[PDB]
Amino acid sequence: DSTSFANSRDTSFEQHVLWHTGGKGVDLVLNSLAEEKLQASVRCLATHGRFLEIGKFDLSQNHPLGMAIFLKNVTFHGVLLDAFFNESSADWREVWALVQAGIRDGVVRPLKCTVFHGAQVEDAFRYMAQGKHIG
Amino acid sequence: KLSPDAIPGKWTSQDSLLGMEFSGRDASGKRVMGLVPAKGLATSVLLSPDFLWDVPSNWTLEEAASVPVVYSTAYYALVVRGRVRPGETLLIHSGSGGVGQAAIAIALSLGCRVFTTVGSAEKRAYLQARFPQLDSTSFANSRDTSFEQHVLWHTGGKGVDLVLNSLAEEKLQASVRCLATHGRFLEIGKFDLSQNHPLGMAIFLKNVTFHGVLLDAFFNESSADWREVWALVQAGIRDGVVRPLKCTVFHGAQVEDAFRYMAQGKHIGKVVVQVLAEEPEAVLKGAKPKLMSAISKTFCPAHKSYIIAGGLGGFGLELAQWLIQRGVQKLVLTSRSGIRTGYQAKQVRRWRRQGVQVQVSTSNISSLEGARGLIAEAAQLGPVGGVFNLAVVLRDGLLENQTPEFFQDVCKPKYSGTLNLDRVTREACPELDYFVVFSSVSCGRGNAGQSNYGFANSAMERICEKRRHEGLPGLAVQWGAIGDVSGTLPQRMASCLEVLDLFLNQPHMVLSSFVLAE
Amino acid sequence: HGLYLPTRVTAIHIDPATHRQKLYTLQDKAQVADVVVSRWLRVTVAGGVHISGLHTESAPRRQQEQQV
Ligand SMILES: NC(=O)C1=CN([C@@H]2O[C@H](COP(=O)(O)OP(=O)(O)OC[C@H]3O[C@@H](n4cnc5c(N)ncnc54)[C@H](OP(=O)(O)O)[C@@H]3O)[C@@H](O)[C@H]2O)C=CC1
Ligand SMILES: NC(=O)C1=CN([C@@H]2O[C@H](COP(=O)(O)OP(=O)(O)OC[C@H]3O[C@@H](n4cnc5c(N)ncnc54)[C@H](OP(=O)(O)O)[C@@H]3O)[C@@H](O)[C@H]2O)C=CC1
Repeated sequence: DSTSFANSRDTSFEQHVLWHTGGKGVDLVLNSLAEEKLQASVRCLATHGRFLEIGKFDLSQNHPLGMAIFLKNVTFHGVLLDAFFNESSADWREVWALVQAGIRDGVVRPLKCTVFHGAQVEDAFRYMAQGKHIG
Repeated sequence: KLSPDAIPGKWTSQDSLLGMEFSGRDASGKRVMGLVPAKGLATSVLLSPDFLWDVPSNWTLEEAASVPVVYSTAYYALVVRGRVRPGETLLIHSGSGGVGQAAIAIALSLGCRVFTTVGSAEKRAYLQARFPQLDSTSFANSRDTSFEQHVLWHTGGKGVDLVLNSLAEEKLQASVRCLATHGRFLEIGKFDLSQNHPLGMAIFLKNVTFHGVLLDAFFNESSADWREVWALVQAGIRDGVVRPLKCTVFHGAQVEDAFRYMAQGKHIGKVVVQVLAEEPEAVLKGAKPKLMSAISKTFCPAHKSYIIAGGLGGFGLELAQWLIQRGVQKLVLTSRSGIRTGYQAKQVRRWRRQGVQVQVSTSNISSLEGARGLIAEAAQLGPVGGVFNLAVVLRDGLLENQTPEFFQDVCKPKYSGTLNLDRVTREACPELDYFVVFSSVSCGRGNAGQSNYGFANSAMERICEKRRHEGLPGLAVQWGAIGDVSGTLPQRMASCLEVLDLFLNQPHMVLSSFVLAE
Repeated sequence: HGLYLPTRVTAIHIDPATHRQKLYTLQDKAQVADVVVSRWLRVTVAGGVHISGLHTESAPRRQQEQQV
């Protein structure tokens, strides 16, 4: 819907979500943003919320996180898919089954693709670096 | 050390928040153990059946009092939140305590290797006795960060998979360092969380979930998720995993001793208070609990109706608010002009939102027909339970300035009003139990320039005295100066309400209360 | 119920220029600034001041009970 959108480059999405959720918050957060944005996202959480973090910058720098979020029932997660390649294959087969079930059901859709030939790998890297790509 | 308002749910006046679990007969005579958000220390607890288990015939009611809180929180923390599976490794702080013991019982059933922290050596011996599966290498010290080295060395530097933490400050940081990849942290202590102590996010590079376990939420919300924990506890009870803790029983009259014993911190297991003894019969279907003496404080039935004359006045609104907090759910307030200020409108709207059936009447108690109409309105809301006459009209001035009209004006709402109220109540109010009229020290001690006010106030007292002598209720409270809303300093509102609570339960007819200057 | 005192504030912004702009003189000589409190967004805004994330904790009464 038209009310399902906010701005990612500014921290104004907190007011959008809090207003449109009735002031409660959001149950699930899938965040990949920087420090100030990451802090703003936490304040969007609701009781029994779950913060799924897939970024690295704040984790790498060991930035502080206030523990008052916990008093609201909350579940902060650290989601790194790279762990599967190193160990925990039995845990990986569950994700594999989920992906296959999605493929056969129809939930999984391929994304829009921009194709660069093998001889033009440098151009592909530059295009991705620019940041204007969708998909 | 803890503010009563911290407990979730809008409890009123911060009264009776003590107690969370009990174990006793059901209304039908069945032994049951329960879990109440508050007000568990009492001779009767009102609860929903969802929060009630059954006490198996093997158990004694004494043992049952130890199970609910600790085992429910342990199950919710481990199985539901930490998703424990067989074979994992756990570091369970404060093993001697109830939650630690329940967590050990749950873990050892699944076969996990359990690390526990105990403050002393007697607790170590006790735990070694209760759970033989624990080895000598599974015990650390909870009064220092030495447990971190223990866990790290004996786990080969890998760490632990779960951490049911209750410690604080530097201990909490040490607990996190024990976590292994994919390990989960279960925070049940509420000190650092209240203080917003920082937590470095670098621990999350290792796949880790930092849970905050607060069971107080279930008692007041998240009813659907409760059935999971209820089923888990029931399954444990029937399978035998749940084993009651050792209880130190204190009698009812010695509750202060129980609190002191808990405070000293030397207890191992659970401290319970024996309100009543257990009878041999399986289903006693008893009528009532044995009576006991308790301080008398005022409460009102939900189905009765009360009339506060002059209820929109400064004291009337506070008196109504006090009445609402004591269980009044239908009120009638009287005023010649009606709601005409913001404060009155705010209070009435809040009361209506809370569910109180407030109603503002213009009926004037000065005229007998008006009094009958007022009582009829109260009846429409329900049986009349109490009548409070707080109306006042003031015309001060020395006798040389006074005049008959001023005397009539001052006396009408207090003298005539009380006469009409007495008549109509004696006529058509059989369920009435309170009838209070507010007087002033000017009546008793005297004050210049208030002759008519004193005459009116003294006249109310006579009606109340007659009412009591004939068996009907009556009480006149001679107040001094009300502050928030002679030689006597003004009296705050809270003190006035406490005194009024005392006065309502005395056997006398006229009472007074005032604060002496200097 | 009971008195709550501030314990934490997440962010406070002050802008004296906007503050002077927002003040409007009343029909009397006194000046005034309108204030809006939005509990949903946890923001208090008045003039050139903007408070967010105010946390208040109940402070136990002094129980001096100077009135007996
Ligand atoms: N999140 C939630 O809703 C819940 C939180 N909790 C918390 O986890 C803990 C376990 O609960 P509970 O069963 O009531 O714990 P207990 O009060 O039974 O045990 C507390 C532990 O603290 C240590 N201790 C020793 N002496 C004292 C003392 N004088 N004062 C304080 N602590 C002392 C002991 O561990 P040691 O032997 O190592 O010294 C003892 O086992 C509590 O701190 C509780 O608040 C648990 C249940 C519910
Ligand atoms: N507060 C004090 O300092 C003390 C007061 N008292 C008594 O204790 C009570 C405290 O109330 P208080 O704060 O003084 O109240 P107020 O003096 O502020 O107002 C009295 C109330 O009665 C109403 N009232 C006034 N005249 C009439 C009338 N003719 N018929 C019906 N209702 C009327 C008023 O509303 P409206 O005017 O619109 O009708 C108002 O709701 C009163 O009974 C007072 O006389 C005595 C000792 C101490």
